[PDB]
Amino acid sequence: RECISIHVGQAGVQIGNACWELYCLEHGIQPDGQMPSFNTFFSETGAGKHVPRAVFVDLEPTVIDEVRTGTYRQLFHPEQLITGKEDAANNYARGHYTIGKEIIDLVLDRIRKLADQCTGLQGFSVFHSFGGGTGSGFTSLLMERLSVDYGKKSKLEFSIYPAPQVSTAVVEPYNSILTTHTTLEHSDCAFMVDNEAIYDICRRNLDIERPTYTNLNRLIGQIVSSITASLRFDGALNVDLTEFQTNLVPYPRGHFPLATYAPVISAEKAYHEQLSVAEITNACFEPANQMVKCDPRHGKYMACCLLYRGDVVPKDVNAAIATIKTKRTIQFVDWCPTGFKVGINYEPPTVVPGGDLAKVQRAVCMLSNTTAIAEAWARLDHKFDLMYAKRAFVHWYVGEGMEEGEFSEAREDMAALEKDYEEVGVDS
Amino acid sequence: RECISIHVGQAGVQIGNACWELYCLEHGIQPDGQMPSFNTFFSETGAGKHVPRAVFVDLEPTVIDEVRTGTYRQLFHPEQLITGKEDAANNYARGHYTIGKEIIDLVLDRIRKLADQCTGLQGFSVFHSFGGGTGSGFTSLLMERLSVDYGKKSKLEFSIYPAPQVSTAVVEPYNSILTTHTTLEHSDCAFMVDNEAIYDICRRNLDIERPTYTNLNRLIGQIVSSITASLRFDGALNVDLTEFQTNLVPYPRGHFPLATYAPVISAEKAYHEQLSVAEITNACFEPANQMVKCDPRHGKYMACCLLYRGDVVPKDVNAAIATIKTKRTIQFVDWCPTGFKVGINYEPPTVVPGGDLAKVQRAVCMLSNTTAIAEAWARLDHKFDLMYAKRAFVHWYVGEGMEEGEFSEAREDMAALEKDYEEVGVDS
Amino acid sequence: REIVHIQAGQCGNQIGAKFWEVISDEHGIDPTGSYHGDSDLQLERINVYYNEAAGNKYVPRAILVDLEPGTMDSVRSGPFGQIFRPDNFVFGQSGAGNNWAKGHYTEGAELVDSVLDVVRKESESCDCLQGFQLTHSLGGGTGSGMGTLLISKIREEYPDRIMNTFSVVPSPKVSDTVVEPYNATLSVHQLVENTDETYCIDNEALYDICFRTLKLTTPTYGDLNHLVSATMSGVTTCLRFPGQLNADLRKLAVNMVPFPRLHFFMPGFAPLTSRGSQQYRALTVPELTQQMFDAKNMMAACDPRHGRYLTVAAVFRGRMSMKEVDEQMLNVQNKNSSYFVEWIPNNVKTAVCDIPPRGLKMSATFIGNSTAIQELFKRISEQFTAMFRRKAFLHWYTGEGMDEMEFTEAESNMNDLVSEYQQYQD
Amino acid sequence: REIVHIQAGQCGNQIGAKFWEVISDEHGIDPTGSYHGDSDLQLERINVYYNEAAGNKYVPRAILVDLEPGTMDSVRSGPFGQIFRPDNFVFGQSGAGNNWAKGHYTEGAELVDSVLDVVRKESESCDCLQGFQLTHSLGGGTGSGMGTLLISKIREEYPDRIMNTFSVVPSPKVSDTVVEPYNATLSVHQLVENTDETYCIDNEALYDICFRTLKLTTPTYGDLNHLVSATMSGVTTCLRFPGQLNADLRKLAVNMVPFPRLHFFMPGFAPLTSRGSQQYRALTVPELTQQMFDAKNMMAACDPRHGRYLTVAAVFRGRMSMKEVDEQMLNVQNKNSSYFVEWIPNNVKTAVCDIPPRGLKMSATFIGNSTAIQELFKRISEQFTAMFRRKAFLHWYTGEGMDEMEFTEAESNMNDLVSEYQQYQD
Ligand SMILES: CC(=O)O[C@H]1C(=O)[C@@]2(C)[C@H]([C@H](OC(=O)c3ccccc3)[C@]3(O)C[C@H](OC(=O)[C@H](O)[C@@H](NC(=O)c4ccccc4)c4ccccc4)C(C)=C1C3(C)C)[C@]1(OC(C)=O)CO[C@@H]1C[C@@H]2O
Ligand SMILES: CC(=O)O[C@H]1C(=O)[C@@]2(C)[C@H]([C@H](OC(=O)c3ccccc3)[C@]3(O)C[C@H](OC(=O)[C@H](O)[C@@H](NC(=O)c4ccccc4)c4ccccc4)C(C)=C1C3(C)C)[C@]1(OC(C)=O)CO[C@@H]1C[C@@H]2O
Ligand SMILES: Nc1nc2c(ncn2[C@@H]2O[C@H](COP(=O)(O)OP(=O)(O)OP(=O)(O)O)[C@@H](O)[C@H]2O)c(=O)[nH]1
Ligand SMILES: Nc1nc2c(ncn2[C@@H]2O[C@H](COP(=O)(O)OP(=O)(O)OP(=O)(O)O)[C@@H](O)[C@H]2O)c(=O)[nH]1
Ligand SMILES: Nc1nc2c(ncn2[C@@H]2O[C@H](COP(=O)(O)OP(=O)(O)O)[C@@H](O)[C@H]2O)c(=O)[nH]1
Ligand SMILES: Nc1nc2c(ncn2[C@@H]2O[C@H](COP(=O)(O)OP(=O)(O)O)[C@@H](O)[C@H]2O)c(=O)[nH]1
Ligand SMILES: [Mg+2]
Ligand SMILES: [Mg+2]
Repeated sequence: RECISIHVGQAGVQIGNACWELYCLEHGIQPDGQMPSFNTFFSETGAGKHVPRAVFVDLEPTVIDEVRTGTYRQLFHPEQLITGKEDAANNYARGHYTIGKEIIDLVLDRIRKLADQCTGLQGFSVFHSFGGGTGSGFTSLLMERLSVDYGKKSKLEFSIYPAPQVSTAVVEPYNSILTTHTTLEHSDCAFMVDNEAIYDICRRNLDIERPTYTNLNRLIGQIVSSITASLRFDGALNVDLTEFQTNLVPYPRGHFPLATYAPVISAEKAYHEQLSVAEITNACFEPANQMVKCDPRHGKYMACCLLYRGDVVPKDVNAAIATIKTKRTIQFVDWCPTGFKVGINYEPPTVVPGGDLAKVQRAVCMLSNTTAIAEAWARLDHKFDLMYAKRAFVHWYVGEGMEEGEFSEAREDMAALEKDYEEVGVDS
Repeated sequence: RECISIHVGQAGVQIGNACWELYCLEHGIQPDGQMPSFNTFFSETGAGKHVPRAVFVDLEPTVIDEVRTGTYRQLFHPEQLITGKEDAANNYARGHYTIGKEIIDLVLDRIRKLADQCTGLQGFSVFHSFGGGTGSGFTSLLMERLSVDYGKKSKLEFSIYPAPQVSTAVVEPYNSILTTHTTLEHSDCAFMVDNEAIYDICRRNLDIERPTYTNLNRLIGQIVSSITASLRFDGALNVDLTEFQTNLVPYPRGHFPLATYAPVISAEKAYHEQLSVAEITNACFEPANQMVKCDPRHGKYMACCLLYRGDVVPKDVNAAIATIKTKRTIQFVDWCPTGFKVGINYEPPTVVPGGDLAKVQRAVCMLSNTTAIAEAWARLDHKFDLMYAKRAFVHWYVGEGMEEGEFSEAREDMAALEKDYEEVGVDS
Repeated sequence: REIVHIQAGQCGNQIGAKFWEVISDEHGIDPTGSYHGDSDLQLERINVYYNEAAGNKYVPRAILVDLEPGTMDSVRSGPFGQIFRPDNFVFGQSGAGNNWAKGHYTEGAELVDSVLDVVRKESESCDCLQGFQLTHSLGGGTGSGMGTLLISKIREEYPDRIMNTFSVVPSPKVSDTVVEPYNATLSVHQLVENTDETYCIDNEALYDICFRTLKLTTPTYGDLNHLVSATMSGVTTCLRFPGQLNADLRKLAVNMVPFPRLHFFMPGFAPLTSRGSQQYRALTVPELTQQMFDAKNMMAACDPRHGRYLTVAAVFRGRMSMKEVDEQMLNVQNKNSSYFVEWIPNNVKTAVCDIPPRGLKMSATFIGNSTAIQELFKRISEQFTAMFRRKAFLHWYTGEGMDEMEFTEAESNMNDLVSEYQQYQD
Repeated sequence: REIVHIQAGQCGNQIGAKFWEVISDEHGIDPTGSYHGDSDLQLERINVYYNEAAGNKYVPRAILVDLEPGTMDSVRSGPFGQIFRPDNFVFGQSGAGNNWAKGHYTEGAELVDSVLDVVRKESESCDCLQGFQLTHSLGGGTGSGMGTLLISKIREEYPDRIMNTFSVVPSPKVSDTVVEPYNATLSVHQLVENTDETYCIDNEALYDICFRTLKLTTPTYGDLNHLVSATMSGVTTCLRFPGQLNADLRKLAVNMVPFPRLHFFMPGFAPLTSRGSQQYRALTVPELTQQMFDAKNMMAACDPRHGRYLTVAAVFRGRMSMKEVDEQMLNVQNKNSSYFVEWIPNNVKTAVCDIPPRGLKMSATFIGNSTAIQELFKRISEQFTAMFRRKAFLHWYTGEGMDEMEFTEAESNMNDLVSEYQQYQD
């Protein structure tokens, strides 16, 4: 009954900041650890203090320093708080090898100890960005090592995907190309998240014209908790995450689920509100509520899973499904017919003090495999090729010992990744 | 059991201001939405707040701003409150294409969502002026799109027709020529309303020597509610609006019903009052109570429907009908004999705090198809031709890409419109 | 819906000095910037005219242009100067010197590049530009010369924004320069071609208002420009503020112009009254229309009973009935339809703004476009021909680099302009 | 994460004098050493810049280098001199005398050995070195001559640490020495080869900032170097302090340089404002970007509208939304993509630091690497050729032992450097 959450990179940790806040929200966990009464994410001591089962990795002390000087620092133990000193410099080579290799032994052992401290390890979930150094490169390193040791445990990844338009680093497309390949290779599932889509949601659905990462991550975390926290808690149709693996990925190389969330409602909006299961699920199929800037319309759909919270009845859900079938514009593949798993957790959807979302009575998320994802990769592919044509910035990795063919190779792996959607979408 | 009201253009929204006031009047709807106890125009939330099912479109924020800063702003949701930014400039070309095309996608979707939120969509009713830009042009755009999507739902339009003598814009006749055609083409019914006739009524029947649009629209709204609100509510002879379509339009291109209202009585006048069904219906056939400046006398009559509120008995109504038959001066066409539908709603006629009409115990409106309407169009036709002869103002549309033949074409469509009454009146 | 106001030349700056004062009072904005008014109106539609800086500061969205600091310095030195940011004082030294060629063709162009850079910077800060307004004198080197350069370049950048300008028509009584009508012709040649609309202002008529109707004794340019600003604000405040017949200017213009090349306006203000009259005059819409219709309240020396009206705009401010307005509007057209164009059956456009003026209960402004305007153009052409024949003073412009055929072309275009009114005059 | 700051030459010492003042204020450190600030920031990241001695003393991790005590003596004599330990005053007597050959090749090398010994001693005390920063003037014998020796030897010792230097670009208006561009070329030859990054500082442009944009009257080197230090601290304080897009410099550099040999920077500071403006200017990210984008705020005489940008760094200080920043960043690239490199689709790097500046609510700094930089190199080469042809003053250097072919080689390398920008310019 337990799983471990790993937060690598700034983004990973900043999401984690929201995540543990959320788990405290979910049970009313005090800073000291009081919490009665849920041990999927926490482990209990005889003091009555429960602590998270999570690992935070940052190769510069700065982010973790914020954790150790923030609230909840009583809940976190130094064991989990991994700090390096020096920098991985925005490059996979150091993240994966030069720097990361020095720290990874510590990190792995700490994971191993926590794994030994778990009872009924379901697996783990990792939050990171696709484009960084540590976030990617170090992460990559880690995932390889974890796939060696914990062979049969779940490997979920939550990867932030750079917005095609907004980027903060020029070598992000270079790093992401290396990353992606390896990620795929060892992961069971990777979530892609596009900051611009989320910003759009914040301003359009939540009506917030000044989003920061702290509020963006609040959204993400809320969604994630509905995906996982909830799945281990009991419901009406209690589904597990391993069941989702089984029921999410049709192909061995499956796997890049897209999640949407749709009741993403401002307080004011919520006054008027009435979002039924049917209404919510209609919103889930809107491009506007996607979480990744892609457009569902032109891809094909393969698995579609719906995750429910609160006030939900199966019959009405089925009616909503019928509505979805009717409303179709959902180009489902012929390979699968009807494969739409529903999971329903009785536990009501939560709201964070500090958030800006209205309390909803029911909440539904949608997980989906679609071929539209390849478009995002195509955008990247061209950026990669452009850089590589000039060999710009490559010296930052060559001085680090990377081979040119390694980067071209990695691109060819990306082509295969695009081909995965080609294959699937293509055939019927 | 539900329908949606759309208010486009200033006039459309200003009438809407009266309309929702009136619906609040009809049931005692509080600003927060309390209302017990009628869901033809409102939809209910679980908060107990009922909100209108209506859409307001203005391409300049200003009018909607007044809505959002007025009373009832709790009842309206931003979804319904469509604001643009910039202006359509009094020209069909921008209203229909250049500007309107940018906003219309939003608008259409909002309509579509509301349509999906309805249960038993009967159709929709749109309030606009014939002469404007947005009011006409944007409206036109919208109606085409709605005729595509909601093919079999009712399409009622309420169009304000410029008084032959009072005009506030020189290109109004130019805009109205384009409008009219398209309106016809997609509408099921269009009401024409002439501000000067209404002013005359206000000063002569209501005795108000200082009418504004706010009070003029109070009159219109009262009439409209008697036409529609009431028709869905139950009565003695409960008639529906789809039944009126069936029973209102004899010709495929039917359709331009004229409504009159006749108990339009000042408070003082009402002291003395006694207006029986017979008396009221006599007033309905007076030119003075027409709502459009036309003169019934010289047209032919084709359908005549009478809509009753309050204290009405069928037998006496029939006697009043006999009186009408007797009093004739009603040049009915030989095509139809006796086709005078009556609808009787038990619910008493209402009065708005703030109005200037006395409480009546019974109220009757008259709907009618007459050929006299063509005269109004002839007035316009000459104005159009004059402008077009000079090509005055045309550059405001040519720079917008309009073709001269398009305008001459539209006039030829108007000729066909006049021919519709020629045809009908002509033959017997 | 922002409006950019550019003031240029001795007079543009002087006129605008009164204009912004008026506007600031209209919105309850303190000379040093902050807002202390009490209506929603005063706040909500500032937008158009002021940029809100932290601290409750509002800064006029306008630029003051000249090749000498003098005038602008006096404004900065005195009251309301403090509301302007340093960035709005764009000037060189020396001036043109009343020389259009130097303003437009040589010297002021150099300044204009920096002026427009600032304009651009403002247009970047703008959210939604509605248009531009320039205030200047037709016969002025920097007002009109530099102004016309600015106009041609702004329209280039923004073809779809409203280009308007208010210009002073050289008065028979006040020449300055010998070639004042020359400068005017040169500018007209470009002004017609490059603007969407322009207002005709004749000082001599404004004086006539001042004394004949208002019986005031000593008009200064500030008092006269106060009068002008009343009409300027009359026009645009209703654009800004909610009303019933909102007449965006753009829409208005649409309605005002039947023909692309005739974009001249004849403003008049209605509640013109002497102080004496105050105790004797009832204020109704018909009263306002009496003063609107009467040619003696026109701001330019053109007689609307001589020419024919293409279009009449009727601006109203305050809670009037629609009946009262519409009926009276109609009544005017019923009475003197003979002074209106033949092909438009309703030549008068109402525009009623709900919002009352401060103080007055009712206010109205007449804007028209009539063939009577050609008289001023004729005066110009008349003088021009004298001047041109003997190249008087032309050598000064020749030195700058102006060709006689260039001026001839401009004349031709003036002649065209006059003939265009003749074509619709009858 | 320590940073070593070496100040060298008349100017390096003078610039650094303002820099350390700024830093001390940034952290609430008293001129005599002790800390009295009140934020966690002020304490926790001192690290980088100061050694904590008992008693709450903090000592700047920096060395002051020159061959004359003069400048350093004035600093020691005056305010803030007391924060420096005696060990940071490394100097001889006599100076070079503005002679690069004597600085680099002969005389100052002797001092440099003791300088580096002290540096080494500091590097031993360091916990974790991030890198080194040198402040100097390109055309200076001790600044650059001795400085370049120091650079070559430090990089030798620490190839993996950040070698950066800030250097003053000889301005057309201020030569000192005849061979000022000669010294610059000689140093460039080594600077390019031995550093990871260098900043371009042009006094003439800094004056332009001072008066043109700030309208200040009399710039001193202290006021000008104050401006510089604002940007220096802008850069590194965010390295030090927590933020959202921390941009370690190393990372930054990674991102800034597509090609190993082009490591020149164009800093600009954003909230540049005159005092007048204070009362009129709103402060938003778009406002800051307006000032960042505008070439007139560049600290070096290169026009970014002429050249093409390889990379743009956008340093932010304060609590801004990510949307606001990201959207505005994007907006800049949307507007003038034509001034950016073709092969990188996102040429602007944000770096937002959470921590606000003291006083300002928002602050930003522009750092770029553009081909426009070549213009300054061209000026150098231009002058050099004149000088070289007639060996003017070269005999002085010849006496020191410099060969004409050695200078020629340096020239060639300058020519290469310029061609490298041409290769990516287009
Ligand atoms: C006690 C009282 O009621 O005083 C009135 C007044 O006596 C009269 C005579 C005012 C007065 O106006 C003039 O005497 C005048 C002076 C120079 C040029 C033009 C006019 C008044 O000064 C002008 C002033 O106008 C306003 O307040 C308007 O809001 C007006 N404001 C300005 O022009 C203005 C003046 C100074 C500083 C800032 C603004 C306005 C008009 C249109 C658009 C925007 C603003 C008013 C009603 C009055 C006084 C104060 C005596 C009149 O003018 C206006 C424009 O309203 C002149 O005929 C009207 C009738 C008014 O009743
Ligand atoms: C009352 C008030 O708000 O005063 C402001 C002020 O008026 C303005 C004009 C300041 C002022 O700066 C200058 O006038 C200036 C003088 C020489 C060279 C460069 C600039 C100010 O002196 C500078 C000072 O800056 C700081 O405090 C920053 O922390 C800054 N500090 C220093 O440069 C510094 C100065 C003296 C001693 C020690 C440090 C800083 C900036 C970046 C990185 C680290 C520190 C500020 C906000 C102001 C005054 C005091 C008037 C401005 O500059 C800065 C760097 O903030 C000039 O334009 C900005 C806008 C500010 O609003
Ligand atoms: N949603 C979200 N995206 C983030 C957040 N922080 C960063 N990102 C995105 O992730 C990418 C940034 O990665 P970096 O912060 O540069 O690097 P890193 O992956 O942490 O690892 P290093 O490069 O070694 O520092 C960009 O595409 C950002 O837009 C965050 O808190 N939330
Ligand atoms: N009955 C009535 N008629 C109105 C009302 N408002 C305007 N009208 C009439 O409708 C026409 C005015 O249309 P406008 O307001 O100019 O324009 P619009 O149709 O809203 O659209 P735009 O031209 O783009 O602004 C005129 O004939 C008016 O007499 C109103 O509130 N009630
Ligand atoms: N109404 C009005 N006219 C002015 C003002 N100043 C100058 N004029 C008129 O402008 C003409 C002179 O042009 P001027 O403005 O001096 O040109 P410029 O300054 O060289 O551009 C004359 O016809 C004056 O009557 C003013 O403040 N108000
Ligand atoms: N910004 C700036 N430039 C300086 C300062 N001092 C000298 N310079 C510039 O440095 C060049 C002269 O070199 P200098 O510093 O005297 O060389 P050195 O002292 O022999 O190493 C000239 O281009 C000066 O403008 C200063 O304090 N600030
Ligand atoms: Mg990081
Ligand atoms: Mg309108």
